Amino acid sequence: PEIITPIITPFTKDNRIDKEKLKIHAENLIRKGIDKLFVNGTTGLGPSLSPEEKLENLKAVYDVTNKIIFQVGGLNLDDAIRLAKLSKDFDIVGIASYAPYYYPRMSEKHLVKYFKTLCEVSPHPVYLYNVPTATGKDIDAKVAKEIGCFTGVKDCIENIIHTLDYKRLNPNMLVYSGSDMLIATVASTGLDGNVAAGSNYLPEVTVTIKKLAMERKIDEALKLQFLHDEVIEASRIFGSLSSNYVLTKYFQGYDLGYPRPPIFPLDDEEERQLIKKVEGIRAKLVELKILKE
Amino acid sequence: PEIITPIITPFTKDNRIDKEKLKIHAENLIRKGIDKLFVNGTTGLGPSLSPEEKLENLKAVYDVTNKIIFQVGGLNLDDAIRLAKLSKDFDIVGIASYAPYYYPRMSEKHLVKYFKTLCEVSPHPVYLYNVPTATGKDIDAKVAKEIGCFTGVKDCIENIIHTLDYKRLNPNMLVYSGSDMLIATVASTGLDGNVAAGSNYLPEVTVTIKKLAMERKIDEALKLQFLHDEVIEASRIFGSLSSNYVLTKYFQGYDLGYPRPPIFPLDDEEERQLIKKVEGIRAKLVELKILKE
Amino acid sequence: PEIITPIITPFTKDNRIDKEKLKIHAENLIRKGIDKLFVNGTTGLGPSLSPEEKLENLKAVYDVTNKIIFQVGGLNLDDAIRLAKLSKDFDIVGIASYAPYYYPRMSEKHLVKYFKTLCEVSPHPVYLYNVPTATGKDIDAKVAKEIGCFTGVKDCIENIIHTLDYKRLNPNMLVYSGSDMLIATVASTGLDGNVAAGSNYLPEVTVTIKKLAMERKIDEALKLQFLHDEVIEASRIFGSLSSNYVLTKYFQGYDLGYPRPPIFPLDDEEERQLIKKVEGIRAKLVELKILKE
Amino acid sequence: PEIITPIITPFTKDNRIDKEKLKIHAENLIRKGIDKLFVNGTTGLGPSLSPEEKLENLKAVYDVTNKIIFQVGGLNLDDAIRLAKLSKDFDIVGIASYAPYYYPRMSEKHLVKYFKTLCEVSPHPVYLYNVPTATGKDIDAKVAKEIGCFTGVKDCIENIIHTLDYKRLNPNMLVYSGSDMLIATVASTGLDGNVAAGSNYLPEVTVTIKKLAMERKIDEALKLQFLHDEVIEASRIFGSLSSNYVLTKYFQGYDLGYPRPPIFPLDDEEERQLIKKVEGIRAKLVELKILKE
Repeated sequence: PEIITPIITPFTKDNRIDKEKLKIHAENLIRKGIDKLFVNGTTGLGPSLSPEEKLENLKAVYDVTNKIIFQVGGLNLDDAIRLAKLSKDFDIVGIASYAPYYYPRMSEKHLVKYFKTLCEVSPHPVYLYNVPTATGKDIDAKVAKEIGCFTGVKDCIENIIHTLDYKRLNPNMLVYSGSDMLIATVASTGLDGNVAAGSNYLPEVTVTIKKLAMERKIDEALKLQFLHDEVIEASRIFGSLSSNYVLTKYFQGYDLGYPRPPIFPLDDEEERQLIKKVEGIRAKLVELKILKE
Repeated sequence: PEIITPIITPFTKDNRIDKEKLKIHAENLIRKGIDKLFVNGTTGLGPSLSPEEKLENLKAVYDVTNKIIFQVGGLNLDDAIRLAKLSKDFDIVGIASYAPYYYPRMSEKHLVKYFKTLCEVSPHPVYLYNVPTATGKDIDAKVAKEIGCFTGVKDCIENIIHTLDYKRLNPNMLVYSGSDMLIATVASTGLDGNVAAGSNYLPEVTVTIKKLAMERKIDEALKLQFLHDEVIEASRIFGSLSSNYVLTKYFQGYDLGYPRPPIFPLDDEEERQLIKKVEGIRAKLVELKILKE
Repeated sequence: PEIITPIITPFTKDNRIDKEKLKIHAENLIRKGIDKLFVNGTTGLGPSLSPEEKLENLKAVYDVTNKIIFQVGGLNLDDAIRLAKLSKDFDIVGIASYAPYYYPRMSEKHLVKYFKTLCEVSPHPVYLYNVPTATGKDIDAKVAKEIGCFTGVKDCIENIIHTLDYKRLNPNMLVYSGSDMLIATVASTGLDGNVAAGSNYLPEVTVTIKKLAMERKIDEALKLQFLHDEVIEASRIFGSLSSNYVLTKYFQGYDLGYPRPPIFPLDDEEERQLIKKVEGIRAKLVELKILKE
Repeated sequence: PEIITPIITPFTKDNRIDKEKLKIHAENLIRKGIDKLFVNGTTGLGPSLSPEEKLENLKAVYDVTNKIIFQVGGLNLDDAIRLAKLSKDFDIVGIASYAPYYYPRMSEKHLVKYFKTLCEVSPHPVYLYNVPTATGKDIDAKVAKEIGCFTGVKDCIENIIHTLDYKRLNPNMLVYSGSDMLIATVASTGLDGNVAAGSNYLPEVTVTIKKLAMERKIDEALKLQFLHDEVIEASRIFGSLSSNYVLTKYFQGYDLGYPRPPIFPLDDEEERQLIKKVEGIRAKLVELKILKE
């Protein structure tokens, strides 16, 4: 199984993508053992990016690696089609789309047609990005089978029964969990990995949990998983999407600029309180020789 | 109380805003007694529109009437601020915004900051567009009071207790329901009206329910309201954002073009079945001298 | 429209129904204009009562009034049939049942069959007691119509659209809301009334909200309704089902013994704090001549 | 890890516990490799049982094994205290309780006092039976730690993150999942096993999945897990609690009498269709020598 980072998008003070800081971030992640980078996901504020900015993001990361899954979805299908087609020039793993978000009670037929339209035009394998909380609708294993053209799925529902059902109804499909808290479990139960937001800032930990579980050292894996869980929990106190910037600087030593408002940066008191919550975890991780001091 | 139409955005076959159809539609609504038009709401596919298209809609409708509430929200706060400021040269009722959509578990502190930022740059009164199912989070009567700068709220939660709570904690706020099914009830219980998607295709019915209820002919109001309820239910079978187009053409005579994929247009069979579902109600409505032939 | 009290069940110190306290409570409620009494409801801790105790409750209230709805349901259909048959010799308004509770995902077919069984043996009109949060399933206007034998429904779903749909699909059915917060609205919109727990301790308020709304004094109605809303909120702080005992003592003068554990009585600290939060509301209510000093 | 059966309660045609058919069933399960028997759970219609019947069940099963967890909760704490004490003269693994069901919005204070009381009087280890869908409330890892007297937890929430949290916050605690679909996964990820309703009728399947997983043949475990999943899904078509009787007869030979209405027994055509749905699976389990011809 794999650890895939849904890579953060760093913005400048001028609310433009900071390509320099992004390439630095990407190259650290690859050097620390991340298998692939998922570009323009939730964690990368994808829905906050214009079609042109989704492409800009791909180009900056592609300078670093071609191990990219390129998220192109949106509420203007023509733009999503144009991004799928433009990805022909890039030798990447695949493209991806969440379900059309916002609109409630969309018909299954219209959801199916949306995804099939993207497969029709795609020059690469197509991955399902299933984020039911964010989009308001689930594309479960049966609808995924009906759509019939997904090479893989990232399932962000917190219920591994749901995630396992993709593999049961679609045995050739690659199946990942979007949970940071299930890295140990996914690796130990036969699924293909995790698209883990927390690997932005502790890629060392996410990869080590996975290695330990693969080696059937389930107890060590779980004790490290539980330390990772505490960081995730601390990241949610002030909003995880904003907190992920602060944590990546704290743990990895470089900065990722700003988020895009209304994903607002943490203020200096929140930054201090957050670091307070993870100070001790860092020291334990250095002690354990997972982080350089 | 008032009926406010969250007006549909007609698109051309090539997925541009059809300004001529929009103006025809807006004038008909105004002529048929609709009080105000809510522009770039859910029903107008607001989240599907670029800032530039949101401005185009404002300009086209403003050519027809100044009785506009202008919805400007999105996931790029700079764009929302730019639209807010641009509205200064339009003599309209107000601006509005939904909460930042898509992203789950946003901090209340950031939600409050987002809305307060819009209030601070707004040259018109600001309305809260509370659509918790579409955006994933509620801005309830207490958070609204804490934001403190709303002139009104349109509440699309199906719970009239929630809606009355705005009036209770914010006595001077204008409070509307988003439910077509609660026109009779809203007008009877002291609320300020409904922002009703169904008034796109049956403005005569929505206005008439309101008037019957105001006249305290409650039995008459509910009878009409219940016929209007069945049209709403029919519109949901194939997807209501798409069906609203077919139903406007069917009941009002003129067509509104296409929606914007992935809100796909109803096919010929869906349209047949939808008309069959509402044929009877139409003849009933003409019998009652609510619709002409 | 009517006000119906889901009457509290007083228990002694050794955990028996205090028949004498129950009769005093029922007498007061009737004296102050409560139309009917709903016996063995949620608020009376019906689920915590043996069939023998459900019968004792009925016999005690029956000494006071024939304006009784006798709730008989449970998870042993033989007991519910037996209670239904025993009611034959009581001059009462009707019996009622909630859906079988606890068990998730019961088939609709089994749900319908439970209620039709009770209708078949019942010597009185049968009322649907729709408490979906408490039971785990909803019996909506469509299933009610499918069952076909309900004389009325009490709808404790907080969504008045849902409630109105019972009238729309079942025009001859009596339709009550279970919310203390919709007395004004129910009375204004043509529904049949409220089954209001808070009428246990402020019958005078609930009766007065209704008359005001009936007299089309909606603004006075809402100002009183909003006062009542705050008492309801206060009662939730430590648990409404327990708090309901303290507030009856406080507003109406007599105590109602204890609840049945694990519905524990409020300790003395909680009781102090609860009273603190309604003191002001009491003051105003005396000031408005609704309560006696 | 272990497999624990929440044992079905067989009823006679006149709705009394059929003690002899229970003993046959408990005997078969122990013979086929089940580790422990969970008595008076959901699957055994625990909540439909009076205190006397709950004890009847203990006694009958206790003639077969002492490997028993005795569920004793209900909505009268005195009855639950009495069953707990009565357990002193049986040499069993422990007693258990779900949270007080039906009543919504009970304070955490009162929930903690409910369980701590049971611990204060219990002569055996106390297990948490966490069934949030049935009771309407969750007793999560935090609340379970605050209570502080649980030897173990059975977690029926379908979210293994929530299940793992019990062990993270309570490392000495035995932690089971209530899901049949997570037998392979639970064993692979370091949890203590499954309380599986489906082991009533395919104990061979559930024990084998468990063994395959602890042998790190995850591929094989999952192939069998996925076959069992189809059976679980089949069982839900007509109501799983009633279908569990029909499937125990079909797969294991002996019948278990009747459920207790309103858990109604399947009718002849429902039994027909249910068998048609699990016919193929029975074959492949024979072909695999998991089931004898």
